Amino acid sequence: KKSVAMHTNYLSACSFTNSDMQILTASGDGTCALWDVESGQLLQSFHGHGADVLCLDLAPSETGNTFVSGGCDKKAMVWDMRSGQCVQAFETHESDINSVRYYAFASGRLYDLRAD
Amino acid sequence: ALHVPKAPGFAQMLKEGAKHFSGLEEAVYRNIQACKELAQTTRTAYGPNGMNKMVINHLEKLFVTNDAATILRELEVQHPAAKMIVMASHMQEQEVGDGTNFVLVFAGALLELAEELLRIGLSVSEVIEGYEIACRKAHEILPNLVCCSAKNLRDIDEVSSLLRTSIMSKQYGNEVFLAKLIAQACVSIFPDSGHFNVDNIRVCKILGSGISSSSVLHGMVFKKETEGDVTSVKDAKIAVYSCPFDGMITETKGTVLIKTAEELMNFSKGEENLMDAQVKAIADTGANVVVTGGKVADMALHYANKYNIMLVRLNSKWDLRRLCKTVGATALPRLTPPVLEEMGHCDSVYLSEVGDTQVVVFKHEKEDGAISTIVLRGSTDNLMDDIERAVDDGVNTFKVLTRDKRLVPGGGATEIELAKQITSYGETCPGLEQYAIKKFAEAFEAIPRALAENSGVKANEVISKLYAVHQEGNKNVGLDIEAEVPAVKDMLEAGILDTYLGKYWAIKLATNAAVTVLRVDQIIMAKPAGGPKPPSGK
Amino acid sequence: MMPTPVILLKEGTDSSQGIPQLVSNISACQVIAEAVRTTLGPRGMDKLIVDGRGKATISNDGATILKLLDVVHPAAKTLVDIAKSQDAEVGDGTTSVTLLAAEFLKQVKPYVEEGLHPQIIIRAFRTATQLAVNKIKEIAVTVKKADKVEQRKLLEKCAMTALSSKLISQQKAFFAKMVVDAVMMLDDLLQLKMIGIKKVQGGALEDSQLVAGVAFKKTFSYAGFEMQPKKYHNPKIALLNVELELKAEKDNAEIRVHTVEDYQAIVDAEWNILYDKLEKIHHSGAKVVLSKLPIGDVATQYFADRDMFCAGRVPEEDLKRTMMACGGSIQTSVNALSADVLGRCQVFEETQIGGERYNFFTGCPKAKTCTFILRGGAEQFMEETERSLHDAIMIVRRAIKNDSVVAGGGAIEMELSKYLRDYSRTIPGKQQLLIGAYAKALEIIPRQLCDNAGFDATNILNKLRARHAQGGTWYGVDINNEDIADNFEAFVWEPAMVRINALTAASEAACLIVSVDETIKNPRSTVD
Ligand SMILES: Nc1ncnc2c1ncn2[C@@H]1O[C@H](COP(=O)(O)OP(=O)(O)O)[C@@H](O)[C@H]1O
Ligand SMILES: Nc1ncnc2c1ncn2[C@@H]1O[C@H](COP(=O)(O)OP(=O)(O)O)[C@@H](O)[C@H]1O
Ligand SMILES: [Mg+2]
Ligand SMILES: [Mg+2]
Repeated sequence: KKSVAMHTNYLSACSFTNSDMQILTASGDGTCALWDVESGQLLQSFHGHGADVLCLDLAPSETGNTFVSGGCDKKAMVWDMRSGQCVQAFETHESDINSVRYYAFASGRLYDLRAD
Repeated sequence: ALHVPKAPGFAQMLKEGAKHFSGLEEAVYRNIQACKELAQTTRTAYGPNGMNKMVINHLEKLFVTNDAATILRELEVQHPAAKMIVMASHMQEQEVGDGTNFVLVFAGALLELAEELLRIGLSVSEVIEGYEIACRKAHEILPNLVCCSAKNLRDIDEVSSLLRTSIMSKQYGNEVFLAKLIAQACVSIFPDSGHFNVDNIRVCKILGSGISSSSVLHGMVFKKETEGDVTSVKDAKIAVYSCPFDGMITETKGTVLIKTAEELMNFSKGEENLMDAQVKAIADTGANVVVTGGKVADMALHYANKYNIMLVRLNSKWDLRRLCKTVGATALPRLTPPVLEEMGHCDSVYLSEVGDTQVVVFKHEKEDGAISTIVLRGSTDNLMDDIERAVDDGVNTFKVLTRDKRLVPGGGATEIELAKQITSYGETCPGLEQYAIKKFAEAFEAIPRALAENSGVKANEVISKLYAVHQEGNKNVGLDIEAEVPAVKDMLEAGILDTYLGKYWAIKLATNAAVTVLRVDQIIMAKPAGGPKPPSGK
Repeated sequence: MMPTPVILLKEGTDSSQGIPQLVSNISACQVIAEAVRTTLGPRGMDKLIVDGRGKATISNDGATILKLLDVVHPAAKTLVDIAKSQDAEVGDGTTSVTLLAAEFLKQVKPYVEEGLHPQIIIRAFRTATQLAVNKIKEIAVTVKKADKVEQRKLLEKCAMTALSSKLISQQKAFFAKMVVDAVMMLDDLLQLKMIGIKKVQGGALEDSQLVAGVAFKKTFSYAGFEMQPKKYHNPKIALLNVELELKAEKDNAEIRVHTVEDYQAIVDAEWNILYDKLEKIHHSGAKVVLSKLPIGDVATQYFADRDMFCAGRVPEEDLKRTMMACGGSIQTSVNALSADVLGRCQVFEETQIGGERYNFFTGCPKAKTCTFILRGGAEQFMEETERSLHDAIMIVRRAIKNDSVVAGGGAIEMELSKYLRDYSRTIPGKQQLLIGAYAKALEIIPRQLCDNAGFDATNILNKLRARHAQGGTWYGVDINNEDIADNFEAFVWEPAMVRINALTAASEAACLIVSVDETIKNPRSTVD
């Protein structure tokens, strides 16, 4: 097992990426983190989203480059590995999104990426 | 010296929640009291002048009815002797269909008089043997009391007259209309073959127009809507399928394996072409109506709409089988076009709206067919349910008449004559069993007494007049409920008659239940468990 | 009683028997009637009911008010049931049924209290109801001329009478004209689903319109939609049930290739499949494309490039109404898009109605459907306007089925009461009191009209009785002039079947309630 345990705060969700090479983690401070299983280095930490993240979803058709994160900011915001930026965000949710399902993705309100 | 300890032996060995009742006073009298109380609860609904009862079960479901079996079913009866009595009533309902209240009243009277006999000094075994002897004598007498017979069943007027009495106890105000309806429905059924099936009579309940607007339909009525665009067919050629209206798939696992671009571009087009070919092959046989038991695919629906085919989807397989019986078709297992023998024909299939509900009607025109449907109107769901129970009683009476055609006078005439002759027989029998025989005879008085009490007259005067008239030699004289004072009249002219089988089975079952209750001497009840129903009942 | 160490029924079983329980049942029916009593007449008032979730319902409809009331009394549920029955079979008079049934029960409560046998009361009710129904059928005014103008006038008057008790009574003539026009364009079954009811917030009642065609809200446009033209002058409409998307060919489909050439061929094949569907739709000649299944952004841009209009995820009923208006056919496959299966409307346009975008299909000459667009200041306002229009539509449909009318305002019931009293004065006498009680109970509706209007009910009832006795059939309450008038000449018309069903249902409910002598309530299971 990886059992890395490099984390100052607790882990709301530790979602293993679809690519069998790296893991995606989000701490209790609302910042997501990407770790390489082989090397162990933290590739990049995602700022913003001040309240703690609560769900992590990678892209379903492999494509280990984009993911969506939601937490207590009542936000549904999408990232990108190749730039480390919030490429897309949503505002419909208003209460501490618990779990998110990737279809577009349904979170608890079905969002569509092609039309925002 | 301030406490009474439990006696050594069985009293101490009993479990914490168990109960033990032993001996006459502790067991037999308590059982008789419970059965008498149950009979008292169900008594007031007896006869045409019986009063409806609103019974609410544990699921807050209303039941307004004067049917004894339904009332007992919806009652949470807990006393086990009353449980035997209820089981006897339900067995009577299953075997015949009418006479449950008679079973209750007779069992209660028998147990009351058995308690009296036990008090005066007789033993339980002597009472039991006297009751059995009197039951045998009553069964011997009963055939001699038959007044008339059905003598025909394909007619409408006299069948309605026969069925009037059965559905006169319930819906006393308007029984001629219901008698005509049920007679028509039953005469449509019951072909040249002597076998009559109760399930071939269907009841459809549509709300809104009052029960006077109810009708009988030679066909089947479904509260559904057409899947396609066609909503009316005049010369239906229904083809029934038990499979979903879609291209069948492999039962193991389906995986469309694509290896070239041409296969990818042609797969969906070929599947659609196959669907179109199958639908057109079905239509080419002339089948303008298709009934399926599964889901309907979008492409199949489109191609059916293209060829003007009426689609009906029936979820229940019982409904599918009943429709196959009604129209005369065979439920094909695959989506192949039907051969000429497997294609059913109905003279009219169309979509209609009765009141509010949308219905699909498979309507014949001949005064025949395998299945007939009675559409029931009304202003309340409970009222329509009560009318449905009355229709069920009438259909069961017709089935009994098909089984045995003999009839006996009603309104207590048969009961009074039986009581008189059983008393006459018991007056000649020596020994201690004469008391039990006489009490068994007297127990028959509870039927005319209940009828008089419900009608609102003095029961004793009616019973005395009935004895006087029967002593004069009139065996067909019973209570006249169309009077404000105690009066009697001949019931053969009035047409108030009861089936011989109903009386026979009711007497037999009531006597059996009474003697079975009397046989119990000790009761050992376990602690009432809190389990969520036995696993047998799911 | 006695403890009876082992008991018969389960503990907690509550039973009530005898005269007191019947009196309590009558009182419960009176309580139910009181809750809808003030909603009857042109001077009737609305009731507001709030559920547990906090949503408020405002309605003048008796059936709706009774349904929102959560009645648990076994005898009182019968009044709600007969109100639902009247709503289902007729659609109007759901207050009259409850008032009549409760008044019957109240009138016979005294006779119950001296111990009269309930069967006698039931028989008297049955006889009185049969006589009243026969009298209604006999004296109902019908016109056997088949005049289209006269039929339209009769339908409009019936709709106005059915509408002159709601909040839209100020625009009752205008709404009745809409309702008659909408109903007359249904083909043969007068299906309710073929009349669209769209509620758009904002605007006055006079801003509400009836569309001789079909209209529906814009449905989640994709990117590139705003480049599509929003008005056509002779469009051909393609009604489809097709998902125009780049997606997997099938759920169980799986592609296995071992060469990059085959990879590119597969990608181009998917693109070519989508473009073939789009090209077939385009070459069909259609300009407006509607689909029940989603239409993707690629298809939206493709149609925008061709100056075409697309709208996916259209509701099924809206597609059916578009079929019945334009005259096409919904196609699950685009392989055969002939001119037969293409809809046609004179003008298609997208406009803004109160901060919402709506698509319009007007100019249809052979339309078999309609679309009501209702305007109001609140959602409950539009909901109650829809309820009133539903009442009017049901009344107009029933009038189309049979144009047998009787004067309103209680005139018909005063005539029935006079006839029933005249009949009761010529019978032995035990039934005479009950039939007279039935006739007196028939007077509740005009008295309730007077009470709601602030009248003096006694004087108006006396004048009505005298006028009916001395000659005159259609004399009822004149709400505006504080007096009575010939309501037939005042065009206060109702279909005869409305009163027939009301009397039948009320009598059946009263007989069922009276016939019950014992009520048994089993202990609740799984209280949780
Ligand atoms: N018109 C009538 N006049 C007098 N007695 C009648 C009449 N119709 C039916 N009965 C009597 O009512 C009894 C039927 O009671 P019912 O309520 O049907 O109980 P069950 O369903 O247990 O037979 C029959 O025994 C019959 O003698
Ligand atoms: N213009 C009018 N003048 C007098 N009475 C009217 C008028 N319009 C309707 N009514 C009366 O209102 C009664 C029905 O009230 P309403 O609330 O419209 O329907 P519902 O019976 O469904 O509540 C009818 O009995 C009718 O006689
Ligand atoms: Mg019976
Ligand atoms: Mg009205």
